[PDB]
Amino acid sequence: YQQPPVPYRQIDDCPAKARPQHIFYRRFLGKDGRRDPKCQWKFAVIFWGNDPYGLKKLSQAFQFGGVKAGPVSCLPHPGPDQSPITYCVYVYCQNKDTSKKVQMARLAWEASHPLAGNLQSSIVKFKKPLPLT
Amino acid sequence: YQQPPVPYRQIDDCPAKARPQHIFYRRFLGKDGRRDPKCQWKFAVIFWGNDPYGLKKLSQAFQFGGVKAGPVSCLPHPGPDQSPITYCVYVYCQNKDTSKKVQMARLAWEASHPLAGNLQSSIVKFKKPLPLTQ
Ligand SMILES: [Cl-]
Ligand SMILES: [Cl-]
Ligand SMILES: [Cl-]
Repeated sequence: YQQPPVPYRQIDDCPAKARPQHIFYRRFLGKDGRRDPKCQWKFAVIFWGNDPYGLKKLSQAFQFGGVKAGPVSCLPHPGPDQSPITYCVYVYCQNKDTSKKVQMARLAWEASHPLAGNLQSSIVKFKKPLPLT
Repeated sequence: YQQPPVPYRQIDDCPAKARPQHIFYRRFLGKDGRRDPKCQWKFAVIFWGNDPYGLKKLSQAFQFGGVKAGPVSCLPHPGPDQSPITYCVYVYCQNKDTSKKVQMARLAWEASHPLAGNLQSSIVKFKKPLPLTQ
């Protein structure tokens, strides 16, 4: 079964391929990236595309105190037959504002690097808080 | 990389372990289990627990026209060190009403089978629609 990505206590623990995107995010996010005990995890950003490799680096990059990305997952088949897999990554946050910021953080990264894929995305809102405390 | 659950054209195509739960969901959901082109995929139910095998059965059980579950995924480690894994499964719906019905569909199953694990769940709302059309 799938395992959650290994959390980084420091910068050097992140894989080399996802490191520059990670560094970009740590600086981009700033304070928002830090952990807030007062806020509940009821918000997330869903990223989806056809390339799991790119979503993997996004997943590996988004490992912070206030931003934690789940592993690479996928959406169910849209049709009655198996289709080309649409992969996806849920990037969980503590507040709605951080979710919007993460969404743009990717947009900033995509505009900076044309090699990166044009990921589709959406803000996610949960009714109950998730066990990430 | 992870793969999405297989879609069924008929009940006999559903995996054997998930068949008893699938047939129950097909009846309970009834008309709500069917697909609506007019509706957009902006809603979901996230189930989570410690047992991936139960969630895998749930995942395989929920495969309908208007209700489709993703594979067995998981939530990230809460702390800097590794802790016992919290597995999860998103069940995608077309409306909030159906998502509530799916949520209680499992609760009905849990009430129907005390052997089944007690899965924590929450309704999900997406700002932008998801590509599960046509
Ligand atoms: Cl990329
Ligand atoms: Cl959005
Ligand atoms: Cl809920």
